[PDB]
Amino acid sequence: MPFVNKQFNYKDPVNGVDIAYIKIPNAGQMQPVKAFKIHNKIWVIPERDTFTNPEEGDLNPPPEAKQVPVSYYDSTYLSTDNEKDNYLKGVTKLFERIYSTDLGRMLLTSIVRGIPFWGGSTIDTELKVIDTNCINVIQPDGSYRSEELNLVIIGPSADIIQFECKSFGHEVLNLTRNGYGSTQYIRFSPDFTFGFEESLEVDTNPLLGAGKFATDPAVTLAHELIHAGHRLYGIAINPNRVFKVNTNAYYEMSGLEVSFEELRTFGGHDAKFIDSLQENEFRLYYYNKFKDIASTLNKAKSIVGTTASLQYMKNVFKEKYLLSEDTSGKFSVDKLKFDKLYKMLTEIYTEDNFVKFFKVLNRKTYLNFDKAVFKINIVPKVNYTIYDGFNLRNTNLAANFNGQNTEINNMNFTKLKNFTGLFEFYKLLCVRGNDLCIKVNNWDLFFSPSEDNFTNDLNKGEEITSDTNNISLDLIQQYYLTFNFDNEPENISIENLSSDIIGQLELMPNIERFPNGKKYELDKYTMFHYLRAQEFEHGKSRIALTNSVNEALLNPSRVYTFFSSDYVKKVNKATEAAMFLGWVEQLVYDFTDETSEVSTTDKIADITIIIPYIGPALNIGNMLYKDDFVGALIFSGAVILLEFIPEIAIPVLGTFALVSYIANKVLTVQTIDNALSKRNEKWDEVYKYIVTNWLAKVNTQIDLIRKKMKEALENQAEATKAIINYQYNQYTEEEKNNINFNIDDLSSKLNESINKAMININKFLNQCSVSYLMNSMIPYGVKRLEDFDASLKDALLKYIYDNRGTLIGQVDRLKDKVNNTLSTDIPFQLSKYVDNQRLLSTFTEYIKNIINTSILNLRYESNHLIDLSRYASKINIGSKVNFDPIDKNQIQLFNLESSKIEVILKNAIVYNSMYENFSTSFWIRIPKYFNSISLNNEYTIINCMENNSGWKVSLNYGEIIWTLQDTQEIKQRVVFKYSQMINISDYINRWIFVTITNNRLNNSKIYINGRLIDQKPISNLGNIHASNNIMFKLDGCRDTHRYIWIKYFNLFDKELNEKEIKDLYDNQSNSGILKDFWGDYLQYDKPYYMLNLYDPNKYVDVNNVGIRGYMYLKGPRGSVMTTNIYLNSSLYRGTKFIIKKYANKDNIVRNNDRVYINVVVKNKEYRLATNASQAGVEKILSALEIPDVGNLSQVVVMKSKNDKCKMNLQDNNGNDIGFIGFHQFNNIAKLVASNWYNRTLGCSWEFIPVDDGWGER
Repeated sequence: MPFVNKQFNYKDPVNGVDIAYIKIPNAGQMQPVKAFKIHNKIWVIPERDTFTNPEEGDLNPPPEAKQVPVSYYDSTYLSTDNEKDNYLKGVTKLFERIYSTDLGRMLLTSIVRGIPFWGGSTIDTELKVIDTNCINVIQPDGSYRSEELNLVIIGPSADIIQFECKSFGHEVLNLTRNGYGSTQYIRFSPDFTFGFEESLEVDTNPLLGAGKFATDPAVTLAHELIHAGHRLYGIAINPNRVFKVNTNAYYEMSGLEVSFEELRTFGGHDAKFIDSLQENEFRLYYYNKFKDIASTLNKAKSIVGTTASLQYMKNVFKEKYLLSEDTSGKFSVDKLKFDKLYKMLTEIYTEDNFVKFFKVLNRKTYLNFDKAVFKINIVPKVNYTIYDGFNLRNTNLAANFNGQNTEINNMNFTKLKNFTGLFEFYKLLCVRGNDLCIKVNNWDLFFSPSEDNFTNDLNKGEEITSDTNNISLDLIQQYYLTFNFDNEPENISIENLSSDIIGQLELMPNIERFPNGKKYELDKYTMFHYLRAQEFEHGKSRIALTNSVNEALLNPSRVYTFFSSDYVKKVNKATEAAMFLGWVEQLVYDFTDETSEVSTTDKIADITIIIPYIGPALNIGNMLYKDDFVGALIFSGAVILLEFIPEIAIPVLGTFALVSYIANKVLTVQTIDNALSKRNEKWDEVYKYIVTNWLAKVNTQIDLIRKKMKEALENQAEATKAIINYQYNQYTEEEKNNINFNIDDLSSKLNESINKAMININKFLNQCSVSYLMNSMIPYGVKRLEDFDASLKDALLKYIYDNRGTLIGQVDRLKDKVNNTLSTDIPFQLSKYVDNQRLLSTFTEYIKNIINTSILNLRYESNHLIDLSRYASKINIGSKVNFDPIDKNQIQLFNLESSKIEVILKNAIVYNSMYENFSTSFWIRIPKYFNSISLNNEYTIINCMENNSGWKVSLNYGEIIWTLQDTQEIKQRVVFKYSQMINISDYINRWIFVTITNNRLNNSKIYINGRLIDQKPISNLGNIHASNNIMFKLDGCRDTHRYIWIKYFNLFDKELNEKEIKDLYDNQSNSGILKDFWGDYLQYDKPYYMLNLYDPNKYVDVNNVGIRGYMYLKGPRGSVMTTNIYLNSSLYRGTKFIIKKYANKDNIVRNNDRVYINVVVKNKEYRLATNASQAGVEKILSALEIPDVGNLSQVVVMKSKNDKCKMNLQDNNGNDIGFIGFHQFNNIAKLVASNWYNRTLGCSWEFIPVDDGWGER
């Protein structure tokens, strides 16, 4: 679109309308300079910054450098006609490019409409234009004319890449802050650009380049134009309002002059650093300023120095500030229109939205600091395009943003020297030992916000009355459709000003330069030391990779490597000339496998993938080991990754005060409705504050971790490439002619391997960030929210009880609403707080699982019993508690005073009404009741009540109980029925899945093996204390040989429906592993008896040893019975089965695991197979002798699908022989292998091991 009408040449003659010599305001002197008018209210001066500041007319480097990240100074720049024409053409092309996009179109239209206020008159009834907001052009016939404008594009200052915005103010009035606005001057250069590293856009565009990525100049120009949009409208935040950051720590930065204006113009995650209190304060402040502008407009009635009328300027300022006019003509600022305008200018007119519309690559956060400046020539169409930019279409450079890479598009970018050396503004770090000091660049350090920037109004008592109360691309499109474009201000003639307009630049607050070179003494090799050990210089000596950070930092040639020692040894070895190439693909493949290595244990649901090499790369957790890193991560979580621990201090939420009302049912129910609604907004506000703190601290630390991982991978790749090049260049010339070796292909394959590893790292770090957010921040806020909800519930119950006179009939319905709504929490939805798609996907993956969304998960990890849900810190296990060596998750409790675990949920997490909506579940094994003492001996195994209020899990003879108790001593129970007087042990000494759901409002339920069985109402119960401790002890058990086998203890917060209980039952049932009769894991090389389902009373025996005798079933099995104690059927005695491995998962069998079946007869082990007949529909199996089985095939597959342990038997040729059916025959005593059952049936068997819980000899 034609943003610039005429194409301008610097050699063109002056006209006095579009091209002329102009005199901008200044103090000392003003020699006229040529200017270029490209559109309304915008002017271009292709001259270096020397005349807008009389004190800063110098272009040489200053004696003292600046606190900016990158700067390069040139004296004879923009001094020649051709170079100035280059500058002008670049600016014109950049304006056209920005105007092409819709957001750019909106921004530029707003810039044109934003005429600064005419409030420089002492007289209140006179709109006098401020002289410093207008310039003096010069006609070709000597006369000079004063003209109004908004923005001027000036060249850069002594520092070329200090792109800044400057303005001329008034003596006492703050033009850019009181909403008046002022003329802005932009110091810019479309031929210089920065370079930023990338570590996040690897999932969408895997096949991207390496090295540095060049910033699109249109992005920086849009940044400056957004600054102009802020300042012309006067909503510019005070420069002294700096986002204060701590400095005293070594890992922090010595200082950043970061302002809320930078955050406002950046957008995205940086804009979320401003807490709701401060942004609401700014909105109210600038709303009052807009009201003041409206009041000034109302009482003006006059303008001096314009041939036009008053209403023209009135309308211009109205269209600017979006004021509302009434019939009388008075102006008022509507809150909705002003909120729309402020939203558009604050969180919509952001650089990130432009980048999303430019479809280019930028720096994700403001904390991403540049390192190099690049010379670019934007004039020719082949180097830059209006529609597409550096990424030229229909060629190589379009895909994967190659047009902005500094190694593939080197014909468009030229590197320039950096005056700001990387070790000039540094924050020195020393590790005491031979002190090891590295001058870490100040712009390569952690971002630590201060606590003062985060202020909350939560600790306040709102008075509840009867009349109280995201921006994706879609909302940007919505405002684009509603935006107004065809209305732009004209250029009216103001009366001639002075010949030289006196003016002075607005005095920015004197920035106290932070003290350079601040030494720190440490005792730990931080991340910076490791990354410094991982780099080198392009010399010519032996670049030998070493696994020691200490030795790497003491030698420039040696480079630290965190990869496996085998790869290090391979890359270091001397290579024969012929074997050069083979070693090249060997190292390429080994490097790719090392980088893409996602491995280690998966005994955690919070984080799906754990990447171990981050351990010895960035020294996360102050350890450099794979196993140590994974173990400490499981033990702690994302806490170890963060270096400084965020400290969120939620205040005690002010109790709502209920206004009393009389003789008004409608008002008194609207009061309760408004209390519930404002409770909803309070939940929203606390969640938002938590999210803001998280994004400020944890996310920034994690992002620095991502960038450092990218740098570590790059350094390893470059070290490998350099040693490969050294080996190539070390050979003889003839051999070099033989070997057509290339370095571009090696670089490309290594870079793609790095990209894949980066995808892995990004997923891992997103998982860790969401882990910390949901584990260590949300519960803290939810505690205060729920305590406030309980206090509010009590107060509302008092209110409704008091006002029952006018609410007869509707008491219970309001009681129902108050009870139901308050006992049910409000779920956490990240889509309402963070719009990052990657973090959102990680959050969705986190919340789709139930194990991680709990409050207590007793799991055994790395020789320690921990809670995967970080809701407790002190789990005090007793000395007389045992874990199964095969499965350490198994935990067994005895009848000892020290067979206990003290689960202490810290008082900073637990709220009072935690056990109102309470759900618990645990797998349990209750052994057979042996002695008569168990009769009427109700023993409690799980205790939560300390004295009188809580829960208490008790068990009776064949009866599982769930006992509750309130303060007033009322007790309600729920019962499961299973009879010990049954022949088969369906539940005795078996594995029982017991789930209890407690809805205090309606009912309490108990679920056994995922089935509803019984429920007794508990709505009559009183208050329940949320005790600090959970007691795991069989207190009240008189039997001295009674124990339980508990595992998988989970506490939830909601009422878990049938579907979720079934899903958790299936998940913890471990369907991928065979189970014995008791439900434990099935093993190898161990005795195991045999049981049958379709014929449960068959006693398996043998008739003869060898092929001459087949397996037998010797009638009844016998029964076990003790009077008035128990009645079952004896399970032991008979033949014995042993599982022998054929084709690791040691001592554990999984689905489709081929094994050898071993049958023990008379202290001798025999094989179970038969390949002698191959007739009928079955094979009469026999106890085969000696490993000379030979042609007979005993391979057995356990098809442990959804369930009954199937026993599929195949041949040595791979074809299936059949299942073990019963007999298909007359005399019922055999064991066969029949294919009929392959196509409840008889193909069902169980294995009984010697269990001490049975007690049968």
